[PDB]
Amino acid sequence: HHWGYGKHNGPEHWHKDFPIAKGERQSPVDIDTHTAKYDPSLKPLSVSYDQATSLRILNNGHSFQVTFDDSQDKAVLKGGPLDGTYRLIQFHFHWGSLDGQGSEHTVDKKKYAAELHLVHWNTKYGDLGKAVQQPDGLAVLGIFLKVGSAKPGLQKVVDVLDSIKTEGKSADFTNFDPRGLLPESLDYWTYPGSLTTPPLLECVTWIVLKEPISVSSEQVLKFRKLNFNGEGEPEELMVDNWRPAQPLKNRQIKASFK
Ligand SMILES: CC(=O)/N=c1\sc(S(N)(=O)=O)nn1C
Ligand SMILES: [Zn+2]
Ligand SMILES: [Zn+2]
Repeated sequence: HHWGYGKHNGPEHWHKDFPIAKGERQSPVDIDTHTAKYDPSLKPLSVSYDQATSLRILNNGHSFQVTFDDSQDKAVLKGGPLDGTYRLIQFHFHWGSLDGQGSEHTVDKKKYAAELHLVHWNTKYGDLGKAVQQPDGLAVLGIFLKVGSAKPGLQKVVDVLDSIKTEGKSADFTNFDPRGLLPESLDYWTYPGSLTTPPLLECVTWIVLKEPISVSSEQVLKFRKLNFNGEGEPEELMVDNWRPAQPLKNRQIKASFK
């Protein structure tokens, strides 16, 4: 990709090829707890990942991503702020050059060590391609990572990262259960926003979980061994692959909990 996260191709440059970068509904945002008010009309989130079928894990040059078979309603997200049903297509992470930063969303300006994004598309639009053209096309479930005890459900992921060090490497990754990446509580904040990488389309209902998952320092250090560059190219270490908080502008963030 021509775009990246460095001085010369990072988030400050993106608007030149993707003008919507300066749009009215851009993500991520800061979640200000004084103003993210409880809404009693919000429903409990429904996560049904039991039949999730993972396929591949890859380094795409901006993150590492695990893909899923989205051909039927195997793993779906519904309820919450969502009308209808959204199929899981992939998850990936954003992380920092140190434990003190790396998340895209912030909470009262505080940055977590990383952020997991589980990406889902609205089945009423037929496929991902048409879905991304609709303001309610995607639902992304965002989960913060803090450094603490190890997350057993992340171990299968951490264990193959050394085999996909550079951009374009990938590996077989079947039978991975994404339920193992979820915290205890499904309490959430929600707001209308965008994809946080190009093309930055404003097609996302964001659902950000209040409770972070804990991963061990040992686990998150493996994230930081990845490279933005392809094999044979000059080394550019994949850290700080997060877009900074964008202005909330005229939007409202709602909380599912008090
Ligand atoms: C196909 C697809 O899921 N693209 C995505 S997911 C995403 S993110 N970082 O979850 O908001 N950004 N983009 C461009
Ligand atoms: Zn890409
Ligand atoms: Zn993301």
